[PDB]
Amino acid sequence: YEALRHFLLMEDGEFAQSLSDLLFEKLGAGQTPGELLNPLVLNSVLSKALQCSLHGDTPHASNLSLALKYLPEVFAPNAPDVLSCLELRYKVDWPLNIVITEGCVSKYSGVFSFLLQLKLMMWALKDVCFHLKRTALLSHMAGSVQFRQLQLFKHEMQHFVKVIQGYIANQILHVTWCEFRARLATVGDLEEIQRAHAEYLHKAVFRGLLTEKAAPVMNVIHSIFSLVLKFRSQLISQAWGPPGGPRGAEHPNFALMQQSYNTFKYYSHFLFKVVTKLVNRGYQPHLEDFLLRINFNNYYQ
Amino acid sequence: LHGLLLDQHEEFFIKSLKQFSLRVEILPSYIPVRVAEKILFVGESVQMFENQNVLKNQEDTFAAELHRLKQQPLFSLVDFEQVVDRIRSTVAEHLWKLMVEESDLLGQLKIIKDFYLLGRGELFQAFIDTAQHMLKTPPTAVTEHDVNVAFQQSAHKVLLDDDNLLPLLHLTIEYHGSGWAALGLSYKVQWPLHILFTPAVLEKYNVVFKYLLSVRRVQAELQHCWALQMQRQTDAIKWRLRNHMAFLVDNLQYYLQVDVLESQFSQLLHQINSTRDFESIRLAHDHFLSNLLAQSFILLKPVFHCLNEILDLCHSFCSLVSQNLGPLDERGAAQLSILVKGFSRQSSLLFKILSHQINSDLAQLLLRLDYNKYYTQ
Amino acid sequence: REIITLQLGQCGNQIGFEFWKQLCAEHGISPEGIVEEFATDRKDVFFYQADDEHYIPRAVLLDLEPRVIHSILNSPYAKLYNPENIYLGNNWASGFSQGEKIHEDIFDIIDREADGSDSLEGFVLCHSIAGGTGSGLGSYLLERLNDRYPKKLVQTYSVFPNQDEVVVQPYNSLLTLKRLTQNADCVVVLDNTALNRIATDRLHIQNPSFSQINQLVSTIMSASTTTLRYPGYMNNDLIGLIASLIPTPRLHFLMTGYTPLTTDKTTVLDVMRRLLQPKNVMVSTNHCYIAILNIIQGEVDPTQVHKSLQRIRERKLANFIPWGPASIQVALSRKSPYLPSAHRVSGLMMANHTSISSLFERTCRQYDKLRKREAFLEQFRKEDMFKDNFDEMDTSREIVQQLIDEYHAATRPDYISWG
Amino acid sequence: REIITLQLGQCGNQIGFEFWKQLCAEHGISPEGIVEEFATDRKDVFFYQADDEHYIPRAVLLDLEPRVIHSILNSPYAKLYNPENIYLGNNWASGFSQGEKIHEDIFDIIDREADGSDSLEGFVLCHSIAGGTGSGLGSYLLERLNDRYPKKLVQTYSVFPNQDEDVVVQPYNSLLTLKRLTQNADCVVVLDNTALNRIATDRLHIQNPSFSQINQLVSTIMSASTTTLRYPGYMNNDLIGLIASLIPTPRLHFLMTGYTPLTTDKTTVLDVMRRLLQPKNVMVSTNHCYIAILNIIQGEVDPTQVHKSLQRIRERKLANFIPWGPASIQVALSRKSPYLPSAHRVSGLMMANHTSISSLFERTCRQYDKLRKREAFLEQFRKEDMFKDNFDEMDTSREIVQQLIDEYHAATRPDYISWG
Repeated sequence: YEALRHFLLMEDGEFAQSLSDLLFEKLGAGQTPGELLNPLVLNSVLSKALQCSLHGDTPHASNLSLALKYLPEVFAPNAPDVLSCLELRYKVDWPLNIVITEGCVSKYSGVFSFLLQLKLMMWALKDVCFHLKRTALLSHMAGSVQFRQLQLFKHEMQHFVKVIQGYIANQILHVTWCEFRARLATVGDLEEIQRAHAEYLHKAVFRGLLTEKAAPVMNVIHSIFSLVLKFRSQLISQAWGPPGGPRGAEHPNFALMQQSYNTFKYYSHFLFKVVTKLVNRGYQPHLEDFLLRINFNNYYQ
Repeated sequence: LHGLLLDQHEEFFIKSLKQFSLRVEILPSYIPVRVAEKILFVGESVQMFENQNVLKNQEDTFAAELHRLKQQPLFSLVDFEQVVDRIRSTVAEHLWKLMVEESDLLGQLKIIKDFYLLGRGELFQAFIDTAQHMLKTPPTAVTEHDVNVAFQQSAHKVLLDDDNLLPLLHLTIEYHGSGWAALGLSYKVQWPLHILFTPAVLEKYNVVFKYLLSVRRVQAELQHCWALQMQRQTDAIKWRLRNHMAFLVDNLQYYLQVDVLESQFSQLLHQINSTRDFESIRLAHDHFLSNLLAQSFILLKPVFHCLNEILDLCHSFCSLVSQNLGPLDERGAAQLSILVKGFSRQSSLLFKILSHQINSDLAQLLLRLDYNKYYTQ
Repeated sequence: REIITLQLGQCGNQIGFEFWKQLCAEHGISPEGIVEEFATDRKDVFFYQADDEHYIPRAVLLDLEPRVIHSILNSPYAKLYNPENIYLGNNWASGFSQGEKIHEDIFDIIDREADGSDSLEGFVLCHSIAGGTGSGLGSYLLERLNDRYPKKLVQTYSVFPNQDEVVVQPYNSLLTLKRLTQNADCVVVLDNTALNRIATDRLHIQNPSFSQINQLVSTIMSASTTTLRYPGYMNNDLIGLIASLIPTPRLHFLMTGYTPLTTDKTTVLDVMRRLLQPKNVMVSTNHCYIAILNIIQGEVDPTQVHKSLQRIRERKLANFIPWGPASIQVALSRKSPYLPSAHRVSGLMMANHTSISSLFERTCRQYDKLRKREAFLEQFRKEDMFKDNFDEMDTSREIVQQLIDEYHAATRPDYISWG
Repeated sequence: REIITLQLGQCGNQIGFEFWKQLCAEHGISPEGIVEEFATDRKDVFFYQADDEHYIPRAVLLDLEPRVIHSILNSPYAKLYNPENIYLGNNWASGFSQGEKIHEDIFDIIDREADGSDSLEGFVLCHSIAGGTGSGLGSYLLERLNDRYPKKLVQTYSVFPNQDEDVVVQPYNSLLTLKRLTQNADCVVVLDNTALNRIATDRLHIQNPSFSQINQLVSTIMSASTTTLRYPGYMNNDLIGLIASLIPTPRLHFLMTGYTPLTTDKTTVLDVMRRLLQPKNVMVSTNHCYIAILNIIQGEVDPTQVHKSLQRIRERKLANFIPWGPASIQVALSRKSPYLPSAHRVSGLMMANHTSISSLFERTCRQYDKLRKREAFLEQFRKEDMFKDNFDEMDTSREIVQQLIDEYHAATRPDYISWG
């Protein structure tokens, strides 16, 4: 179970980032009509990520396989696989398969695919910050307002997706797991062991936003994600705004990069208005925890 | 000994407390209710330890004693009563023990004192101060949640952190259909004590908590309103003589209680410390609450029927000063004069009432002599 | 909620310092600000939480041109307010007038003590009544805070002269009374004939009468903070202590009484004749009590406090006669789990005796003796600056004569309105 | 992707030497370089491997002139931090001209060790701001890195010119270094010497040396702020995981730094987080305010505590707030990394953008003005006097960092979205 948390729940972040680096480097190369999704390249990156884990392919770290359903012959812009059909599976032995179980590994790969697209947004975080380093503002002598603006626009978006990352990393990896570390040690029956694992996984889906009841907020998360995807791809494929004054050069659409950043901010305003409703009506301490955090100091910044 | 009502299609005179109720129509005349009550109690006793085994091994000995009494060819009522009273003792010797030693009845009652009897003065002071006005207004749907987080905040804002009591503690309002009027305090309990604090007992504590809080908030708001003049005309005599004449009634209903509560609770704690018998524990708490019910002045019906009324006369003073240090002879000083005479006149009807002749009423009696105004106006 | 605890001037720093000393044998804190192992008491009311269990009273040192009180910052208990707020003559106008340039940064030091408060309700000022720079500067911090925090109360702790008339002692008194009656909230005022002759009923400490009354003054400000520092189920805040003690803006100076002069059991009934005695009133014409508000704490036994309350009313051998309708109020309170209090049943009167005005009249007799001799006048080179022609002293004298007359009008039915 | 590290000059050699002497504890390595079994790590992020477990950090050393750059020869640790690659001035222009004349030879060494990777991520200079040799050399080398390898995100430890008021030409050496940095760096991890002396007040009586004494603090701070790169876990694996909210943009790249609990190398986090916000601590000395904050919590910490903890800090209201937007505390949360001593089981610092730093850069320009209005202690060897003569390397330095001051102050208000 620790090994499962290491690989499938990514607490071995060096595997998970090697996987993310290979998989999302190949995905950020483009290949938008599904042309990356071939069995042999997919296996090679899974295998290669597994070799680069540095924990090693131990007996515990055996039994690892990919998965997908209705493999997409086409991708959305910025290549997200927003219908997340990139997946991982732990091949299960018979005596394991009393306590490992079909719905458990289904929910596991579910949270895996949902955190893996979050790791794609972390990879986007790299890519948009690498766009600074990419042309290095090699004109060292000329400071730019579209630099001071746009390189602060990305600052809130990265700050935002990273505090959501820290939040979700709490909600499962100790908010839900640290209780299970004593709960599994408490019990003494197979059925209690199966049931306690089912508690752990059910509360992981319920706390980790993924549940059907908190889904109205997960829709706002998609609304933020898609905007950052489709508007920073348009940055990735462009240079640095209009000349003149304290200037960059070589992209005309700077006002649309600004207005999409205003659309992002609006959806973060909307997020704060919405998320209160669930903890005012129902009882979900993880959502108080969320809105306590994400707009920490006031109503909105 | 085994909690088994084997009485199918019948009555063995015993009808969760239902099918655990003493019938007495079909009970032998030569068996008293004085010992049937003891029987029923040890029967409910086994009923709450025969489950949660998914209480000691002397049942064979008691069975042999009952067979010995079975073989008598004459009814020995006194020995039958003696052995079942011995069995009732030898369970009470364990129910007492689990309620104190394994359930900390002292600590629970201390919590109940701290909250239902406002035993945390610093906490309730910070709660009312930080949560005054949204409970001063009539309540909406989310304001119970907001005063719950303001209650949490008030419990931590004192910086005297206790044993992290907050999990059991929620403030529940009868909303919809005045937030301070409709608010009460909810509480939850564990199975080892769940029987004693049956809701029938906390329902009363909730009304006492309402009483105490209601007077406490007005006694408080008055004293902050007094400071609004103090930022510095002749009218500031009348406003502040009036302040005294408000202060006296609500301090009288309450400076007593600060004594009457702790004193009455000193009786209860000594009756818990007395003896190893749950029946004594039970009747000790029944004696304690039925006492404080009298101390709630509801039995002094006329002054109870002027409690929230004269509390609202004090609201009519507390509200009206909220606006100017200056001279308010326009109507303020005039409508103020009804409250000068009214409080002192009502207190005169009350003084005749303070002539149960219980020490509590006989202390409030004391508090208006020499300055004979509040029984002669 | 919570209170700031300023001090300034030679006596003001001293009664604050020696109150912190008296707490160190009544209450839970060592001279370093560290909470002690004799600590049922809430410190946050007056003491800021610096994190490593340093309880700091929200307290300050100001002392421009002192005589002896330079040594207080090196005496032990003056350190109990650790946050480094040592900052900037001795006569009254020398304080108020130089305040016109001095207020600008000591207001910021007070805001640093306000950052020590979760959200403010008022300031205790232990500024010198009469004794040093707080006469002037403290009674001007009154105004500079009124300008900026007008709903936040100032309670004043005090000393007040009458010791057979240095002998310049009364000259610095009067201007406090004028500015206090003009705008201020409360003044616990304590008198140097009254506590002199009460001290000789328990201790040898007469040689430095003035300096030695500071001990009783310190117990009295400990007393008038007990129910605040401890979870009293009534009167846990300044407004609750004061609200009937000061039923009018004029007569806002207050007086106190301790009958357990044998300070260091007997059931609480046993004090309930001795407590009636006007001889035990620490602000000792014809006098009554405007209203009765008294306390018991410490060894609180419930039948004893109940029946003691009955028995003082059964005797009633005290002049409870005017219009203010409280014959007695007391209730009961918790106290610290270790350190003593006065005879441990701790009973104190706070019933507002009009006798306090006979001491204002004695202060007037002193000021008339100095006003007729004009001898100890000195004219220190910043003391010329507040009065155009020694007019505010005279304005204080008509104001305090009205104050004297009004306490005596409050001894009679006529004080329904001013006249 | 991997580190490369650069100790240089005298101070930079001393704090790099002390840093790797601390990393002798934080990974078990002999002074010859071979393994020790003590101190969840897989060292690949910082250490190259000579296969008999000789742990070789990707580091470049200098012994240079026999000034206290030669301090490396007086150590047993000659092959811990050194892959056998030690490359063979009181004023900035001396250290700059030394860099300028040795630039290709040290380029060879960094490139040779940079090939000692799978791939790289960023450089790490132990840099004395306003040092003799270390400023000038390090600030020259960072221009050459921005020509030759702008492709790794350079971080830099940056001990800062306030030794409570060493060399009197420091204000010039500082503002020369600032002219470079404000047109070069991806991040600058500044530490006040005034505030590092103070940091010691909550543990020890020593606060005078401001150097040897500061080296232990700098080493503990550096090791702690990198421990999670080498003792990995879920996220913030690569340095640009932390750099991106430490520093929002190269326009605002002077970091506020906070080793605020002197135990942060347990009590419940409700208690540690007050100790973590002590205003008398922090290694930083008219309306000053935070933008983003980071706690890199590698602590034995429980999820039920931290929610109550932030909830209590939200009511102490210690973190001064309402900037342009991203004000929130980035508590990253993970176990205490399997070296960091079990004495006080919680650790992670408090590192941020805060316009207290903007006042430290105003103070740094004003310390330059304390010379420029008098031209005191000018030295006037042509080594100094030939280059820093039209003052532009200070005046425009003041302009670009004054624009940093305005952008920092504006960043501490909500208005700064608008195009004014």
